[PDB]
Amino acid sequence: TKKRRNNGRAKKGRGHVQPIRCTNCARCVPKDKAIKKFVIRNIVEAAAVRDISEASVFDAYVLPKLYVKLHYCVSCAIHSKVVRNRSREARKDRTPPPRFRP
Amino acid sequence: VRMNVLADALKSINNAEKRGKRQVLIRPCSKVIVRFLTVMMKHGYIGEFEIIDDHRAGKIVVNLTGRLNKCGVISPRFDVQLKDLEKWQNNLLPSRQFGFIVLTTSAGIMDHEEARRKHTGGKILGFFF
Amino acid sequence: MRAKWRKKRMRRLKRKRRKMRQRS
Amino acid sequence: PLAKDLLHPSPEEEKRKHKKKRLVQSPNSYFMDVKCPGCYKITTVFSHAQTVVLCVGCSTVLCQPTGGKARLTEGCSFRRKQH
Amino acid sequence: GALDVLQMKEEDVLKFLAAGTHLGGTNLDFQMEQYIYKRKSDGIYIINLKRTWEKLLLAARAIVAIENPADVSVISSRNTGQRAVLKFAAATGATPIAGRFTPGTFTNQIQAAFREPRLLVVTDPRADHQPLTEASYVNLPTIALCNTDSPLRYVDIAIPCNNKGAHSVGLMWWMLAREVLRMRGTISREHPWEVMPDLYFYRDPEEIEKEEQAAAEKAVT
Amino acid sequence: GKCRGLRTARKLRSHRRDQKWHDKQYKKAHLGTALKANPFGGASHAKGIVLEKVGVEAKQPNSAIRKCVRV
Amino acid sequence: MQNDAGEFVDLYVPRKCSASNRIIGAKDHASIQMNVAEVDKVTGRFNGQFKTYAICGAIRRMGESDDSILRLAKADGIVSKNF
Amino acid sequence: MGRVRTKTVKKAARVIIEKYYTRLGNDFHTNKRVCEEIAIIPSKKLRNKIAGYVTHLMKRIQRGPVRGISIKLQEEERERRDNYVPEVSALDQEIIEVDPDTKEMLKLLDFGSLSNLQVTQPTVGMNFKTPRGPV
Amino acid sequence: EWMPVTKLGRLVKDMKIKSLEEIYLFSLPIKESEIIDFFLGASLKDEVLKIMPVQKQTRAGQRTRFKAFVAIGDYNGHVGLGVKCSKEVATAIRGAIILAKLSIVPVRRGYWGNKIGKPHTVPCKVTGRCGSVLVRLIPAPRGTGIVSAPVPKKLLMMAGIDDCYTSARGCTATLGNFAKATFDAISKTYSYLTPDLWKETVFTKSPYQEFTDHLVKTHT
RNA sequence: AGGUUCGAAGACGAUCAGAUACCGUCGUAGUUCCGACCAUAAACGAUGCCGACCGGCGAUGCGGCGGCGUUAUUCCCAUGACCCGCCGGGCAGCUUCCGGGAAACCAAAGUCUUUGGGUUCCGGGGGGAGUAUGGUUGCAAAGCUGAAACUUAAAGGAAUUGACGG
Ligand SMILES: [Mg+2]
Ligand SMILES: [Mg+2]
Ligand SMILES: [Mg+2]
Ligand SMILES: [Mg+2]
Ligand SMILES: [Mg+2]
Ligand SMILES: [Zn+2]
Repeated sequence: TKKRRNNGRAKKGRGHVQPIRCTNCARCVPKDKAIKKFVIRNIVEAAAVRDISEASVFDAYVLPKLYVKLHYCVSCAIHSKVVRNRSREARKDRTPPPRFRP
Repeated sequence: VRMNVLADALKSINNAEKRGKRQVLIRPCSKVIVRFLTVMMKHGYIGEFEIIDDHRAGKIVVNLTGRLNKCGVISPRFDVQLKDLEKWQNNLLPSRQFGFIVLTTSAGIMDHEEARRKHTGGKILGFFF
Repeated sequence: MRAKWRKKRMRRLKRKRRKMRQRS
Repeated sequence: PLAKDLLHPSPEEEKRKHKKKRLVQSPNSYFMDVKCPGCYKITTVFSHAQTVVLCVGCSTVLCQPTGGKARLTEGCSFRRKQH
Repeated sequence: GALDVLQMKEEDVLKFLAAGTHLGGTNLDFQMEQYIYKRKSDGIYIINLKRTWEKLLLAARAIVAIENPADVSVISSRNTGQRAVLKFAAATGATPIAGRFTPGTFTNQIQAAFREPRLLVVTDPRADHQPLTEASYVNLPTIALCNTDSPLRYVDIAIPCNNKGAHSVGLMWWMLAREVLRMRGTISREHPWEVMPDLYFYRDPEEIEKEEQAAAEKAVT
Repeated sequence: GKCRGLRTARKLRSHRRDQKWHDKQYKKAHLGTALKANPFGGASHAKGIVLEKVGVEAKQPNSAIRKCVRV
Repeated sequence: MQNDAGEFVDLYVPRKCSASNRIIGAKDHASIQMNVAEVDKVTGRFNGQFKTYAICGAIRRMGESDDSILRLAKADGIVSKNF
Repeated sequence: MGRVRTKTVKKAARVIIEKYYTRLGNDFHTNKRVCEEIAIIPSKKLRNKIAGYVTHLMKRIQRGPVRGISIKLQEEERERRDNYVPEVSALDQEIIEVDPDTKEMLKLLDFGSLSNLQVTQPTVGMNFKTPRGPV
Repeated sequence: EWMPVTKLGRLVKDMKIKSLEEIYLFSLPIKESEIIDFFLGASLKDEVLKIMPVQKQTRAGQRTRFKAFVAIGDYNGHVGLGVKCSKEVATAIRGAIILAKLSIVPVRRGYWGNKIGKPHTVPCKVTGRCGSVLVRLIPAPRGTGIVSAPVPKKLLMMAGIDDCYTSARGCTATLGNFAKATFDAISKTYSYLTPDLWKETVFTKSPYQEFTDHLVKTHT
């Protein structure tokens, strides 16, 4: 049975997509098939925002951020619990989970 | 490419009748199409039709009366004699009471009952019921 | 067996058979 | 709509449809009187001209060929002919 | 209604325009296109008021075609319309259903809530989809108060007006109640109806607790 | 789909008899290998001389000795 | 029905949809038959009798019952031409 | 933990707060005695449970309208829904703001050019719709 | 002792509606089996087609339930097929009878040719369709009988069809689909549009709006 | 020719009951370029091409045509960047009781017992077997064409319930 009309990948008008390497296990994954994370992490933990601010020689010092783009094979993605198996109906929706802004 | 113009017109009015459209436009008109539409009108299966004249093969708009069921075509125009006509009748027509087989004979394009009445076979064109 | 390895086992067998036929 | 009037559809649907798919084929293009400044004569130019028309009396171009419609030079008048 | 007696009048148009009623949504349904007039630069489709009036007369004609006033059942699953159907049922003798519509009302013949009306009137086809679906099971004709983006799958005398604004919803339930009462031997067409249209207006429960005391304060002072 | 022309009879029959070789019943009755492999040689019966008396075990879900003769 | 003896031998004659001319089946529960009550000329009052339409389940399931019913209303005369 | 009131105690409570709202009150003891003449309750641990949840509803029904009905609350649901008819209707606006297109449409109906109707300046920019996608 | 809860059941009880065909004309749903044995009583023949024991895997073994396919109908133009699944055979039998009673449809009989007396065969070739089973009923001349498989044969016989050619495709061994496909083909005999039905219909009073005064007093 | 990285084979260290492995350290052929072969992939959409007809909706890419306005310059039009539409041709998506289907699902996998638009290739229960043999192509590896004897009552597909999951 065909589990996904997408076939698991965003390949639609192509014949070939250049592979990438999983950032967790170095598996060759097609670029479309790979689960992608883009994490904008503050370069300090949320608990060190105070001790750094006091030791900083600059008063109004905005603190730098870390920009890393992660690529996961689905094997690593599920094991690391970034994506989760969903019900047959719930597999369809493509909207991302909410940011939980409140 | 398009090879049977009559086959395309028949399919178009069959699909339109299934959907329930009041009118249907068949794009490539031809003499065989007009005669085939004429025999359907004389038997009441379709309403008025009007041939739109452009300098190319004109278009035709047919008023569907909703009392049609199937207007298929027999694409390989088999030669039908008067002795095998009944074998085509029971193979295609839903019953002996209604339904018509249209064949082109040397006396023109007409239905099977009339073709048999003037005692002439011909080439099968299509059917409707 | 895996269908691919059965294919490999058969190729190895075919190569052995050609060697014996060539020997004759 | 099961009862669309295919026989007498109004003008504005026709101008919306493709030239070929209209009830009778009609050309979108037109011919126009072109009056460039500084001459006396009137030049007939296709609306979708592929060439660079020129007055045989005055040495200035009138239209520049583009993707779809001709590009008249600035200062040139144009009139339609009998629609 | 081709008749001059059965025509829009200026006062009716004024109440339509005052309540909105002509401002549709930003989305158009292909079934609702032949009812629409034009779309503004804002992007709101303008319904044709004359077309709305005729369909409202057509719906009134269907309602008065039933000998049993209690037979026709008027329903609404949204608060903006629950008040309107209650008043409509009281004035016209219809059978009201407000709020939750239990499934199997027209199909399951066991529970006491089971009813088998000869006509269904729906405030919103999207909101009241369950009674519309059950009507297909039970040979039931339907009238709906449809907007420019509402589906017409099981609708017959769709009135192409509005179902979003509380002003528009209550005004036309009042309009429909007046027309069926005028076609029947209750109103003589000449003098205006005593039932004032804001009786069918749905009132936000935030105003329901302060407007009555403010009026009481004005009366005493 | 299949061809339906007026003068495609040659293709239709040639394709038919090529595809008729793909079912066992036609292959068996028209190849001749089955006839040669048949011990009886296409005969309903055959006489023979009893060479021995042997017993054959039944299949798995059964358990019996079937008394046969080698002929 | 109506064999050569002339008698109508058929236990009932089914209705036809007034929009698509299709047979209303005995188990077509989606199908409706509804009545529209016309008024008199002077006072716009319900004058007793009425006119009825039948819509098959298929037509009123694809969503064309609304367009159909109004379209019959024009033909009979209930809805003004200026609609 | 573990003091959820079963259906029976709750279901009996609602019946005796609609049958007998006036007699009951917000006292566990006064209500636990009315429940001794208004009902045949087999167990003592049942009436006190029934009496206990009755107070929770009677305390709550004094404020909010719990699903259990009451005549004095229902008559006010009637009075507010069926009256407070404003003496001046909301749909009698002295001036009716009018888009140019609606005035064009009303003109076709020949009911245009009414004095109460006032044309409004059309909006410019056609900036409706929301930015597509996230961001 | 039958107290109905339906406007249709109400009217049929007190001899207002006269024929089942009147109900069929208006396509009204039948929700009380007591309606038909009023109109059609002491003429229906009941026959059980198959008792298949479907079963569900559970924690403690498999529970077994019984499905009964029951076909009924007088041999004059009315037939019905009902399917009921219960945990006793006897309860499944009565449930399948009631469901077959509810789904009774009229059968149109036609003529093979030269329409002389009572119609004997199907008016035209029709096709029923359930699962992979395709059942086609073909008009046959007088005296041919029902040439068909045993399961459709009894269903056509109690439908009133005297003569009929039959062709079936698919897993006919699935009796439920095979019987339901035959019942499908039979039911659409009136769904088929035929030139003798081309005349314009004259609508009559609906049973609900014609006895609406009676329904007010009685069905209150 | 070139050989940085990675890395079949191989060596070693670990793990293990054994460990010709998974993990780790090296590391040959290869991986790179030019020329010449080979012709196979789950070479996939497991889905022939050409043509017609049969719902709705929002987008997207290209081209063209219209238009309130914003913006770039300039003194105006174009012209670019947005904005609202229309047409044609693409990649797709959502939705639907078009219809089909064993169903999963498919606006095609629809217009099929109401069976015929034109035309290719190709399947006939599971194995034996893509095997044997012959022919042919190739440096080779192998490619193409391709049986039979014999054996077997099932093998399979889609969905349901339950059980189980390091
Ligand atoms: Mg799987
Ligand atoms: Mg590929
Ligand atoms: Mg290394
Ligand atoms: Mg072809
Ligand atoms: Mg085989
Ligand atoms: Zn990984």
